[PDB]
Amino acid sequence: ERAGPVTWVMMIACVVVFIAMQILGDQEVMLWLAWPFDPTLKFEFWRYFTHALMHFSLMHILFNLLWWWYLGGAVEKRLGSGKLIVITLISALLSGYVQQKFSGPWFGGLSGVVYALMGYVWLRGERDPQSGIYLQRGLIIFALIWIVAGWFDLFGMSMANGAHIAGLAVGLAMAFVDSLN
Amino acid sequence: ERAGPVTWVMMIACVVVFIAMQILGDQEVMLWLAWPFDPTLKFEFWRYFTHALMHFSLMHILFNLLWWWYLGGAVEKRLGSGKLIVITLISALLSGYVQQKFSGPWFGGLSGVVYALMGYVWLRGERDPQSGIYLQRGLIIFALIWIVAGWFDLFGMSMANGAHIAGLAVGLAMAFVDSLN
Amino acid sequence: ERAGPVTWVMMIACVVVFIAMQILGDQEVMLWLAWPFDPTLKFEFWRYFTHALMHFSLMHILFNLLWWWYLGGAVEKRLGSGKLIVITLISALLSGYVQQKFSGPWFGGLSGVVYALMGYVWLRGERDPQSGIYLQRGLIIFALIWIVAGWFDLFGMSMANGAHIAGLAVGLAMAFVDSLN
Amino acid sequence: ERAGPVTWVMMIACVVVFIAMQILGDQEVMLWLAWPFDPTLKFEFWRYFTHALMHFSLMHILFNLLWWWYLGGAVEKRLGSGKLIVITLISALLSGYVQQKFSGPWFGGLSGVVYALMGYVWLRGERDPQSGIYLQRGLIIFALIWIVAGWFDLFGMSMANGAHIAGLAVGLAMAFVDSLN
Amino acid sequence: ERAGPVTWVMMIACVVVFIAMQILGDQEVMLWLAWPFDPTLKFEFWRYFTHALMHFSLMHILFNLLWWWYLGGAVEKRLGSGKLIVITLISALLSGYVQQKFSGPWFGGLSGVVYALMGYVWLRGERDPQSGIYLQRGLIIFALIWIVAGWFDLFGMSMANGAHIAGLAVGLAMAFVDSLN
Amino acid sequence: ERAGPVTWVMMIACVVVFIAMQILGDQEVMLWLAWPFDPTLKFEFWRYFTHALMHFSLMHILFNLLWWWYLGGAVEKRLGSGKLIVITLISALLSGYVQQKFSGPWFGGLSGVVYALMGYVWLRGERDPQSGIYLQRGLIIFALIWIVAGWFDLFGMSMANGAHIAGLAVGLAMAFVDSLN
Amino acid sequence: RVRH
Amino acid sequence: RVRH
Amino acid sequence: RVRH
Amino acid sequence: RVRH
Amino acid sequence: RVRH
Amino acid sequence: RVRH
Ligand SMILES: CCCCCCCCCO[C@@H]1O[C@H](CO)[C@@H](O)[C@H](O)[C@H]1O
Ligand SMILES: CCCCCCCCCO[C@@H]1O[C@H](CO)[C@@H](O)[C@H](O)[C@H]1O
Ligand SMILES: CCCCCCCCCO[C@@H]1O[C@H](CO)[C@@H](O)[C@H](O)[C@H]1O
Ligand SMILES: CCCCCCCCCO[C@@H]1O[C@H](CO)[C@@H](O)[C@H](O)[C@H]1O
Ligand SMILES: CCCCCCCCCO[C@@H]1O[C@H](CO)[C@@H](O)[C@H](O)[C@H]1O
Ligand SMILES: CCCCCCCCCO[C@@H]1O[C@H](CO)[C@@H](O)[C@H](O)[C@H]1O
Ligand SMILES: [Cl-]
Ligand SMILES: [Cl-]
Ligand SMILES: [Cl-]
Ligand SMILES: [Cl-]
Ligand SMILES: [Cl-]
Ligand SMILES: [Cl-]
Ligand SMILES: [Cl-]
Ligand SMILES: [Cl-]
Ligand SMILES: [Cl-]
Ligand SMILES: [Cl-]
Ligand SMILES: [Cl-]
Ligand SMILES: [Cl-]
Repeated sequence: ERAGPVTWVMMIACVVVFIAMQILGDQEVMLWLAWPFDPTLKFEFWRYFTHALMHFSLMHILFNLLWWWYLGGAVEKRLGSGKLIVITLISALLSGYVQQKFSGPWFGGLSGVVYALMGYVWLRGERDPQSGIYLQRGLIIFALIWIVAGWFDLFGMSMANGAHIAGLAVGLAMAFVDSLN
Repeated sequence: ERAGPVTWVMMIACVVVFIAMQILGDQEVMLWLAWPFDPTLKFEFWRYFTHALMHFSLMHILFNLLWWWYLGGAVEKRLGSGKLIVITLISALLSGYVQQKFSGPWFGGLSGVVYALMGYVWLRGERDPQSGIYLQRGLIIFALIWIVAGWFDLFGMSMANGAHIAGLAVGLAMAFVDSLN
Repeated sequence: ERAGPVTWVMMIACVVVFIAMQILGDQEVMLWLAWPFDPTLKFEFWRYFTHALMHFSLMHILFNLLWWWYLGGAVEKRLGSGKLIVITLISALLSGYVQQKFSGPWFGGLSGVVYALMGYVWLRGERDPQSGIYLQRGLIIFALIWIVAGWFDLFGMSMANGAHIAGLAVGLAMAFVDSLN
Repeated sequence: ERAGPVTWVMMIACVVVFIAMQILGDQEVMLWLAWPFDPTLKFEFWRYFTHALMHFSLMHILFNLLWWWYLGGAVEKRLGSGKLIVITLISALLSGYVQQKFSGPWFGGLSGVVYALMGYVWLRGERDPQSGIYLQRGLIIFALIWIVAGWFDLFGMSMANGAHIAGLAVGLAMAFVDSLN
Repeated sequence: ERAGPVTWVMMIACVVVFIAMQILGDQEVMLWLAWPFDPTLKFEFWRYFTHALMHFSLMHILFNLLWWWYLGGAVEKRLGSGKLIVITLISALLSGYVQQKFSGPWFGGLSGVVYALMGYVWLRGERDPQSGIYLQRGLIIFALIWIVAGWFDLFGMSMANGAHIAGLAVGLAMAFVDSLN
Repeated sequence: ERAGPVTWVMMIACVVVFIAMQILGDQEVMLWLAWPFDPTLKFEFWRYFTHALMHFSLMHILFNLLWWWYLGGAVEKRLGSGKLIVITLISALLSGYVQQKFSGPWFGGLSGVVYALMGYVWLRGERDPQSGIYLQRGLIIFALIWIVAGWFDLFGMSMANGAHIAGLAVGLAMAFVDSLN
Repeated sequence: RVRH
Repeated sequence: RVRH
Repeated sequence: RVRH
Repeated sequence: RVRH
Repeated sequence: RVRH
Repeated sequence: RVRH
């Protein structure tokens, strides 16, 4: 009937951050939540994850949260809250790492995690149908189009290319690991 | 299974107006349907409501009617046609009044009514769960984002700020009143 | 539960073409798949249909495939795979013919077929309710808005006007024919 | 050294109108200055001309006034203030007449007059070089591109097609008349 | 014949900063050159001025430098290099101060200085014609339109409203002071 | 006083092509004038040059021809018509060659030639002041910004990167050669 | 022009 | 809305 | 360029 | 993001 | 589609 | 400015 606690808390956290970005301004929030951009911020551990909470426009937040609501909700319903938490932390940390390596620390959004969820849900359904999870055919198409659009720069927004490839890789790797018996 | 008579007739009326605006032009329709813009039009009573029927672009009409179809349909299904009618009339009249006060008569769209419906459905579900109506969690998020986007001007269109705040207030007030036993 | 084989294969074919257009470039794919643009290509029979597979932007492909997935899926589920195939071939061929007549061969997309499906599903439901197919009320509204937007040029993209009118006509004519007992 | 009195007063009048449109709103100014849009306004004679004073965006006003400053200034300097006045009145009245005939009264801008000035200055220089006026070669090119862009809708703004063709015709006709000895 | 040393060095400094912003990224340059955004940066005195060197798009830099080249060049030619330097420092410092007060430190561009130059050149020509400087009539119009466009938000970019009003005020005040005998 | 015969004939040829592209469509003209895109077109020698004549929008043609009019006009006036012809042919041929190598044959515009002219005029003025040609200081700035904008993709249009670097190189090399005594 |  |  |  |  |  |  409805989104579980992890699915919901991420959505609420993203909205709360988005409101703060409108009231305070984007830069001021980025100072607090971006991947560490100076050696003095290296132990502010939250920053390795909170880049995923920031969004820069209406279309940016809407489409990230629409995919998260669907895929995160499915993961949480079929595999449980803890599974969603771990996929979220791994994809956020690793996608941030690769993005910062390619292009520095000034990036944000939930799409490293989303692309991990796309790969994860699709591959786990293919390799481990008895899990009870899968990516419905029609959504495979739209997930594929979303991948193509990120990769070929079709969104009309500068792309976190490193985050995208690293997230999708993570999600596939986790599905692989999880499908072994 | 399907949209009730009030939900449907509003949708059809908006499309019919939208077609007229494409064939005749927007200005010519605004002359007929806008909030009274000269003292000679003060007794043309329809004008206090028909501003809600006009839309100015594809994205404007599509997103207003998508929210109306969902929320209006829910109201009509769970609380009945008459309830939807009264929420529509009150929100249209009051949202027009506030908008014209702040910024004059040259505005349109169904979003005073929509923002009333967002507030109404959410608050009535919270305060009066036994009504059988509520705003599902995920749609709370997207309704919230829609509110933020109207308020902070994130749609890429000039905003009827007075209509928006007045509609949301109306919808909350009505839910409050309706939840008293 | 899911899209049938014809619904799916069209979606996959459009994505595969779209990927080729990003990797190879649009022009290079158009050379291969466009309506014949030189007398030397007149016997390359695929060209009378493959114009329907090409899309030129993210919004172009997304909205064409969203409507196809819904309407094509409904046709295929209620009337069968063969019916969808024949509606697709007739609408693609005839919509291409009219478009090229009005404006030459440099066009593409699935929207001749989509507008045929809109007309078809709506009219067959109206005239032949015992078919088991129909266009739900709310989707009538949005289909109508899609028609208005194509006709009055509201998409922010140059329109294949001939394809649109020819597709819708085809779909209505087929529903008419199919509703005779 | 500088723009004459007619060149200047038109520029100032357009800015003053443009400021009023920002402070009061566009619609409210259109009510006052547009071509008569109701039979009750038919004797408000200024309206047959003041449509030329209204502009709807920064790019709209900037490019109209840039061409007017150049061409109007040239006319006024070489042929005198009275000549500029008469070309302005004839082109404004006739371009408004044709535009309203094709598309109704909701239009504005100085470009009927500008396109008249393009035709006029070019043709008078060609047919009557001893006038002392002419359109320098490079500006012929850019005037030509401006004509093409109006005619083929390349400005990203809805075009007053009737005003454009009627203005250019007027300016050519006047140059013709003025070049007879 | 050509731009003096101050006019030129500002242009070169802006291009050099703009190149750095493309190679390094905007945020990284903003960290170095923005108005102090943390108490630890309060003695980094350059920051009270270097906000004027940053530009965020092609249209942003092009139009700022076009106005500076013209007006700065005129000041420098007629009143000398030192005069341009002092107008630049005062307008940059004061426009930054007001902008940060209204909206915080995340702003940039040369337009506080430019709007000071508009006011200065116009007013000094009006009050002190014997200076040898003045704003030619046609450029008064375009300067006025630039002012209106900044004030009413017509550029399609978020505006440094405080910088704009403070710069124009500064330039007028300086012209006033300079015109006293 | 005015543009020489080569400067003018290029401008006219570009407008004539641009008109043909609006009347016939862009693709149809590209078929005729693009760099050879099939081995059967390899001896159609004009194609190695006529890619320079095609432009795809108003801003594309306007800004290419504005720079050509200025720089080409200067070359032709100070160094003669033949010099302009040879710089044009070399830059068009070599810039097309490099562009097609990097990205295939579907490109157009005069900007390989323009960037050659920027490099040429600047370098020849620096190395061979006695030529009588040079790039005025202020235009150095704007030429530099144009280079940065092409290189960093700041025009809002897909860039012919190979044409740009090859043109600028050509123009510098020719100035070098021409400055030897 | 109009508020939405 | 308006023609320019 | 192309019709959609 | 930034004011211009 | 095309490079400029 | 920022990557998304
Ligand atoms: C539901 C609301 C979600 C809003 C986003 C929360 C971002 C959390 C990062 O903030 C940090 O959290 C640390 C605790 O781990 C504190 O020690 C530190 O001082 C604080 O800066
Ligand atoms: C389903 C179609 C909906 C289209 C929108 C209808 C707008 C209704 C306002 O018009 C007015 O209605 C009055 C009756 O109350 C008439 O007295 C008056 O002369 C007429 O101007
Ligand atoms: C699922 C993948 C869909 C991709 C789109 C396929 C386009 C098919 C048109 O190609 C043509 O097919 C003919 C066979 O009929 C061949 O004879 C011909 O040489 C080839 O050019
Ligand atoms: C330099 C400022 C230019 C601003 C534009 C002026 C528009 C003039 C039209 O107004 C009308 O003028 C008439 C006089 O002919 C009045 O009788 C009438 O009541 C008034 O409505
Ligand atoms: C022509 C090139 C122009 C580029 C822009 C120059 C910005 C100057 C600000 O930098 C600062 O300058 C100080 C000296 O005053 C140094 O002490 C300090 O460490 C350094 O950070
Ligand atoms: C001033 C008008 C400029 C318009 C652009 C002209 C493009 C010229 C390329 O066309 C080709 O020219 C050849 C002659 O060399 C012909 O043999 C060939 O058949 C023809 O296709
Ligand atoms: Cl939910
Ligand atoms: Cl990247
Ligand atoms: Cl429904
Ligand atoms: Cl408002
Ligand atoms: Cl499906
Ligand atoms: Cl068409
Ligand atoms: Cl002037
Ligand atoms: Cl028209
Ligand atoms: Cl200079
Ligand atoms: Cl501000
Ligand atoms: Cl010239
Ligand atoms: Cl390239």
